[PDB]
Amino acid sequence: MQVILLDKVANLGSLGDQVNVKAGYARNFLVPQGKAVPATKKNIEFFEARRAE
Amino acid sequence: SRVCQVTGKRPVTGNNRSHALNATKRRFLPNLHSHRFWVESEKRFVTLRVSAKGMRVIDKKGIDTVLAELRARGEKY
Amino acid sequence: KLTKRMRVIREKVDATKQYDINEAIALLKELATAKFVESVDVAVNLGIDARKSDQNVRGATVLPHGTGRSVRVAVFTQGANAEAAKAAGAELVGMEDLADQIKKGEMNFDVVIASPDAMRVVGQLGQVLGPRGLMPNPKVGTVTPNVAEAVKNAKAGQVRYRNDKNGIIHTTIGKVDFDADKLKENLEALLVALKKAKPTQAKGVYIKKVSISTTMGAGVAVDQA
Amino acid sequence: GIREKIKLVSSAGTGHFYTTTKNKRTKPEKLELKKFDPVVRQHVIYKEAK
RNA sequence: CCAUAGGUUAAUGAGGCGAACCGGGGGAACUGAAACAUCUAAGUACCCCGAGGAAAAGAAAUCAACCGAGAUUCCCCCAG
RNA sequence: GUUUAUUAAAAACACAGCACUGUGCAAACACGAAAGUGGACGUAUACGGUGUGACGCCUGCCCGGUGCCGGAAGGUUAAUUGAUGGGGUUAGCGCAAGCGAAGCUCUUGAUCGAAGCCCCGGUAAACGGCGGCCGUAACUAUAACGGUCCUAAGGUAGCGA
RNA sequence: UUGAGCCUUGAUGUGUAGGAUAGGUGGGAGGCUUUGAAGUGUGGACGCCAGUCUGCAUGGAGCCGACCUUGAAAUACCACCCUUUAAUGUUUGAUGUUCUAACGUUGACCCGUAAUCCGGGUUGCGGACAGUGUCUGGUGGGUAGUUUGACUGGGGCGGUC
RNA sequence: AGCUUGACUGCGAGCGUGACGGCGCGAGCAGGUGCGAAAGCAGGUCAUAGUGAUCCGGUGGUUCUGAAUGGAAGGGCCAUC
RNA sequence: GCCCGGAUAGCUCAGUCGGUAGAGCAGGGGAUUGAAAAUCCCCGUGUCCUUGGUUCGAUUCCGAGUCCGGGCACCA
Repeated sequence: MQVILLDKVANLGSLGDQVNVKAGYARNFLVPQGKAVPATKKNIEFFEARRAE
Repeated sequence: SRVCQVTGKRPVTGNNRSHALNATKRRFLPNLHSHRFWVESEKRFVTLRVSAKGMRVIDKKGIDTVLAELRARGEKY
Repeated sequence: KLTKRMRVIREKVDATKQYDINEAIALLKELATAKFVESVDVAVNLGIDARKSDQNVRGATVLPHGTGRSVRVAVFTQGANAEAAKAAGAELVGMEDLADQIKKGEMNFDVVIASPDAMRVVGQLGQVLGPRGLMPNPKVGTVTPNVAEAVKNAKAGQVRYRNDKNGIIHTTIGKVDFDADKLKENLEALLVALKKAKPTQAKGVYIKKVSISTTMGAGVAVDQA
Repeated sequence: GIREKIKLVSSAGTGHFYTTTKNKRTKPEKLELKKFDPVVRQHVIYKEAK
């Protein structure tokens, strides 16, 4: 899946970007802890506002 | 019972169609796996015995969206 | 291994690129920095089994613009065929009874042609023409009654092609001095030839890889099609 | 057994062909005979032999 | 810590039985093929769950064929 | 001691003992679609299977076949992956024969690919095998012995109608 | 870190006559060297220690081709490649280790709860293994469904069809 | 021994033998060939055994069919495995 | 049916990235010992299964085919 990052993280750090990460790394450590979030299209625009604004 | 608590999938009966076409009743046991899901709206590890495909359905809709469908049909977690 | 004069032109060609017959003819002209008019050559890895008689690519083709070089022809005929060979344009025309004299010191030519009724005399002692690709053979189009014609095509710019016992074939198609468009017509003239000489049992892509090159130059990948 | 089974094909553009057998042992050469052809309605050459 | 799990009380409803019909989950064998495994027997016997007075199905991503018909179900032909 | 209750109570079965082998614990194994339980609320001086059957003297030869326990260069090889080639459809180009892009589709089936089997090394208190034809020891006879039959080896002790 | 394909880049070939550790087909009587060569002096290196290549450097201004031989002639130069082999890279895989956030926990502790079950939580030890589901090959009388012909001086054997 | 392919293709009145399936003989007719000067002969070999039903597929030919139309797939027919 | 390997002297077998094809067993003989044993050596009766291709040259390398050995595939 794509999903956006909230924290820094390792090889994909950017504090906010869409990277094709395996559903295993996301739904297990990333999201289930606070470092990523599923790009349900409703969040990609949500955090997008944080960028500009 | 080995039945997905989400997709509702359960052991379906079939037949072991061999080379000589010898019918033999069997079953397709779903790939269920007791996984511990975390809910941000409740702060708890809601463990649910769902199949492989049942988990992906939770990724799109959401653990909160899935549970909402459970409490609706009497499902207790 | 190579020298600057060779490492300089190597940078003018992309090893990992399959140029077109129209782009290869122009680039080839820039791959000849030698101090003499180099000749154009085109090799290709035929997808055939060189170790199978029923899969041999051999014959002759006439270039639409010749090879751009003089080809001293030497024909060996008998009877009236002697005159027809001389008036044809053959540089040297020796009789069948004087075939030994040529082996002595009169051996200066690029190609040899003979008549069917004179292959039993030239056939023997051919240990000097065979290993030099000068041994007349009805296959290469150097053995036929109409020697008058055969010689004319050779003097016009006809080139022979024969795949080695490995699966590769190379033949001249002119010089580098020739214009771009000119070379293209000549190159395609050969490409269409091999396709016509393709064996029936040939399986897989007959044309696996084609590449052109000069005398003192590197090769260039080109799409035959 | 041994004496294989062949089929003479019409040398013409037709697809007609006659069936028969031969001795591949001492007769490996390609058989060829002129027979009638119901398609072209003319005796055409018949080759092809195993 | 919050919050839940849990505990208590109250209201409502459910539980059982029952000849057939009905939907769904399970699902043979004997037998026939003059044997026999594909096949047939049969999605029948039987087991189990649920509901009604009917149940089930049901308002086209269906057929037809250039002319139309227009949800489902039932009966007679089509056709052994 | 046990056993065919009701025609066989025996040389059968069981038996302490001995041997091989499996098992490191959530054991092997067994009952079960699963859970669980038994094995055992035990821990290799334990437990399960098999074989033999107090004790005394001892328990040989043979690893080809069939199994088991290992190793291993090369060879073959499933699912899956889908390289090439061929065919159907058709925008266009052809005055017509014909060919025919993209897309779609059908078909054909390289490459990727562990076990297994074969091969090789062991195991016979594993299932079993432990025989034929000749020559010979200077009275006969027999055969200590020596070849062969290529099936692995061809009867030690003891005993023997 | 590495086994194999693939693509450039560099090595690489001891039948015999012989100036000599000749790959096969082709182009080819000249390119090469003052963008500083032969010829000597070392290191690295292949290896049948026969011989050859090369960076650096000394030096400094040459080295060659039918040659008369060889079935086949050039380290004179350049291409498409093979045999063999080495190093980057690319591609498809393989191996092992570390880590923890799933998963396992018939370790300890706490609570529900004066409870050997179970559930939640904490912690420790393992760990993307194990296990399980689907597909697949092998194995499989533990188990299940059956076949295992008929003539025939009865049947069986033999023979026959 | 010379010349060659009638061991050919579409039919065949009539007749023989079998429960049937099936098999066998057949002058002659039409088209196209070989041999001989010609009259004629040849639809394998002196004749009689040298054999394999069906179903299911493969190959070539034939627009016969082409589940909306135009094709194609498939099927059918002939030859054949 | 597909694929790999094998077929070598009378027998059992080794062998090559393309070229005088060897060993063992057996037999005759020789050497050696004073002699009989042993031991060692010499002596060979081949289209390298069959038909082609490349080559100056094929038991080799390649293609087809046959027998045999191993595995897999094998629904009229």
